Amino acid sequence: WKITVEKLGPQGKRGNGGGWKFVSLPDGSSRPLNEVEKMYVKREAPRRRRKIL
Amino acid sequence: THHRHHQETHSFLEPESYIGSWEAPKDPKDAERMLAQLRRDYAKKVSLYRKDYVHEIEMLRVEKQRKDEARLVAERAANEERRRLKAEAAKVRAEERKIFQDEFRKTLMKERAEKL
Amino acid sequence: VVRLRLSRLGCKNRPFFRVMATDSRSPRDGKHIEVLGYFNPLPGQDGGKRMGLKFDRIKYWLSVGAQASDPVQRLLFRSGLLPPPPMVAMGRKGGERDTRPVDPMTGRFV
RNA sequence: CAUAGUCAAAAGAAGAGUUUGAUUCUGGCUCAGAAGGAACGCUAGCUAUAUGCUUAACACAUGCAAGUCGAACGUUGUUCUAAAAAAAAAAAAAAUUUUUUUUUUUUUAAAAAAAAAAAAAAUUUUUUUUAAGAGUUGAGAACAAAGUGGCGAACGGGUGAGUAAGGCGUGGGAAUCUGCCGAACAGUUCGGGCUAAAUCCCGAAGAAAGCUAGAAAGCGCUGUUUGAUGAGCCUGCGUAGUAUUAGGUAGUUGGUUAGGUAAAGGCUGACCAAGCCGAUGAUGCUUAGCUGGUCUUUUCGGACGAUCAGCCACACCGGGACUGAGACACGGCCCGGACUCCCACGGGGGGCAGCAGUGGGGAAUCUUGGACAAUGGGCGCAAGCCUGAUCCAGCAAUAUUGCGUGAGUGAAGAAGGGCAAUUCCGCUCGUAAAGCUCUUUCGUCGAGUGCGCGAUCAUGACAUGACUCGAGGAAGAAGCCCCGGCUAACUCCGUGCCAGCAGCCGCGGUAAAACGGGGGGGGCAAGUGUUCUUCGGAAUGACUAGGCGUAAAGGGCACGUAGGCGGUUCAUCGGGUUGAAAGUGAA
Ligand SMILES: [K+]
Ligand SMILES: [K+]
Ligand SMILES: [K+]
Ligand SMILES: [K+]
Ligand SMILES: [K+]
Ligand SMILES: [K+]
Ligand SMILES: [Mg+2]
Ligand SMILES: [Mg+2]
Ligand SMILES: [Mg+2]
Ligand SMILES: [Mg+2]
Ligand SMILES: [Mg+2]
Ligand SMILES: [Mg+2]
Ligand SMILES: [Mg+2]
Ligand SMILES: [Mg+2]
Ligand SMILES: [Mg+2]
Ligand SMILES: [Mg+2]
Ligand SMILES: [Mg+2]
Ligand SMILES: [Mg+2]
Ligand SMILES: [Mg+2]
Ligand SMILES: [Mg+2]
Ligand SMILES: [Mg+2]
Ligand SMILES: [Mg+2]
Ligand SMILES: [Mg+2]
Ligand SMILES: [Mg+2]
Ligand SMILES: [Mg+2]
Ligand SMILES: [Mg+2]
Ligand SMILES: [Mg+2]
Ligand SMILES: [Mg+2]
Ligand SMILES: [Mg+2]
Ligand SMILES: [Mg+2]
Ligand SMILES: [Mg+2]
Ligand SMILES: [Mg+2]
Ligand SMILES: [Mg+2]
Ligand SMILES: [Mg+2]
Ligand SMILES: [Mg+2]
Ligand SMILES: [Mg+2]
Ligand SMILES: [Mg+2]
Ligand SMILES: [Mg+2]
Ligand SMILES: [Mg+2]
Ligand SMILES: [Mg+2]
Ligand SMILES: [Mg+2]
Ligand SMILES: [Mg+2]
Repeated sequence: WKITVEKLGPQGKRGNGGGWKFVSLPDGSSRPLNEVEKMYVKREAPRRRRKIL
Repeated sequence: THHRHHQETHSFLEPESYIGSWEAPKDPKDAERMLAQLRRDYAKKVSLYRKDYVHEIEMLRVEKQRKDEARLVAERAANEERRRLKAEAAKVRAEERKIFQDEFRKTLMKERAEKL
Repeated sequence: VVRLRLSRLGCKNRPFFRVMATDSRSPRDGKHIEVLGYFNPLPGQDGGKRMGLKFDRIKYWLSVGAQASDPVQRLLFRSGLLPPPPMVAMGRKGGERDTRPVDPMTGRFV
């Protein structure tokens, strides 16, 4: 299985909303995110507004 | 603390050659010796990693301490200047107060003698 | 001994794990020194699993000598904070697999 | 450039019936709402997640819940066998033989290869017996069969009897210890004892302890510096009711000196002084584990402390200490008492408030299940072994904004039931049913793959599950309360202040919308009503947010203690106040 490792904590912050992410493939190598993974990161973030409609 | 720092200072690693590198020996009493040598090799890398983490945390702590040491003397200089301004402001207020106090003192002696 | 271990969350037939630094005599779901991260054992919609860890805190506890347990060794290695466990150098148990492709939305064979 | 940037943290505020011939006010009683570790009535299809002795901290049959280590150490007590490495696939009943190279010893400086009995050959060969207290018998198997020893049984799990401050919440302090885990620096020398040995005990130096060329630079121990985690002790603040309980204390309050503790200290022996607590409630009595939190509520409060998590106390009832880094120790020891069971009658044994389970009490609360596959723990170098911790199944409408009980069509307005100046298919049950077309969620049945997945290097109890495919026929699945007003919903028959209903006002005395039945209707819905408990309504203890002339309520009037409250200016300071930063506010 692949994993999506997230760097939690105030020092691992990718910005206002969450922490930075990488992959670390089952063979021992790690890569940055793809576009699908980047969409997942964007769509799972919290949003600073009341629920509209 | 930013996206760019974790982009540029992350070791992304290569495919490890240690995975699946076992060969089948011919003697069971030999295989357990290599098994224990692998177990012995794991503990050395752990203590090497332990020594590497000790260095970084101490290097963080000394920088934090020198940052606090800089901030403290900057605040001490600013507070000494504020004290120096306020002290002379109080001094000139105390010197201007005495003339009205003296002029108020004379009339009280005057109005008490007239009642006397 | 200070240990990095997993504590069970979630509900019946739905596991979830929290990586916590605890004293060794504490209960499984009881007192802890710190909470260090989470781990989802179930596979997500992207075909992979999820993990988050507090890197500075795990560095501190490893530097002062905490002993990770046997799944935490695996997860810290895949996170790249520890050397590999000794028994991962052995290669998987091969064999035939049911490689018939399945349509992802309906669960029937394509 | 971008895995950037968006500044969200609530919602929640209702009235009605009843004192009078009628009115306004004061003032209670009752109802509409939400909820529970609930009980009972009637009636019930499914899946999942939670919950389930609140009473007798009453007594317990049966089984399991703490073991592990031969890599610390001897003992005896079984078994079968008499140098190493490499090759053997063809011609004239077959497991072990044939060949080469190193290497150890014996026999006569090159070569060769224990005793007793019977047989043969020229010392050896075939068979047996005793071998191995024996001029070193060479290798392997389990020794569990009993022990010594090390680590762990101080963790995990249960209950809330006691405790009103020695506890708890929150923040601190100095006068201490700290096995296992991380990192340095140095050693691990020699005698004796336990039938036999030792990492078991005694001694000497300085403290000790050795194992392994099967684990030889790999484990372990000792001393000294330290990190980390726990523990002992002390403390500021906060934390029930009662004055129809006003005095309590005598090691009591302090001082000196000794002893003790790892550690401050009346912790206590002797001596000295008379202090200490109290109207800001000591002491006495009653009740109670505390917190994070649960239910309710336009913020506040009130009731609760059940599940889960943190701290504390307890282990049949009282009193002790040993071992140990850590206990005054739930399934360890000693002593006393009550109960209980065996006895061969001398005496021994026992503590389910651990998981199941049984009597008893009660309105009422569960299986004498499966597995260590995941997580956590103990022992072990590991291999692995234990684990009623846990994970997962069983029972119970106990709870939860879930799902289903069909979707269309149908007028012979069928039969039947009820009502009717007995009007309009006479009105209604009623398109309702029967019948016809469609689709099978939940459940039923039959099969198939399973590194689908919880788990990876491998390890799957759950799993007779889940997933996929197929068979089918609307087929298996709707009740509970109410219909005088409050309060949505009306008629016939029987009864006759009787039977009876009822939360409040009240109905029943020959045409009862209020009792009981037929029919019809309303509200919820796998539920729905009755009882108990909590909050709201209740501004009905009023901080938010009430009162005391005539309705409950100004002391008969003063003086004063504590307390509460209370003029002006100028200056100083920084305890309260206030702004920023850091630590903390567990999950
Ligand atoms: K009192
Ligand atoms: K606490
Ligand atoms: K006792
Ligand atoms: K296990
Ligand atoms: K019920
Ligand atoms: K049906
Ligand atoms: Mg009156
Ligand atoms: Mg009992
Ligand atoms: Mg033992
Ligand atoms: Mg215990
Ligand atoms: Mg329990
Ligand atoms: Mg409790
Ligand atoms: Mg009590
Ligand atoms: Mg209110
Ligand atoms: Mg309370
Ligand atoms: Mg209970
Ligand atoms: Mg012990
Ligand atoms: Mg001692
Ligand atoms: Mg014990
Ligand atoms: Mg017991
Ligand atoms: Mg029990
Ligand atoms: Mg009974
Ligand atoms: Mg384990
Ligand atoms: Mg171990
Ligand atoms: Mg429901
Ligand atoms: Mg089905
Ligand atoms: Mg089936
Ligand atoms: Mg699997
Ligand atoms: Mg099932
Ligand atoms: Mg009405
Ligand atoms: Mg009548
Ligand atoms: Mg009625
Ligand atoms: Mg009636
Ligand atoms: Mg109120
Ligand atoms: Mg009033
Ligand atoms: Mg007044
Ligand atoms: Mg008066
Ligand atoms: Mg009066
Ligand atoms: Mg002023
Ligand atoms: Mg001030
Ligand atoms: Mg702050
Ligand atoms: Mg919290």
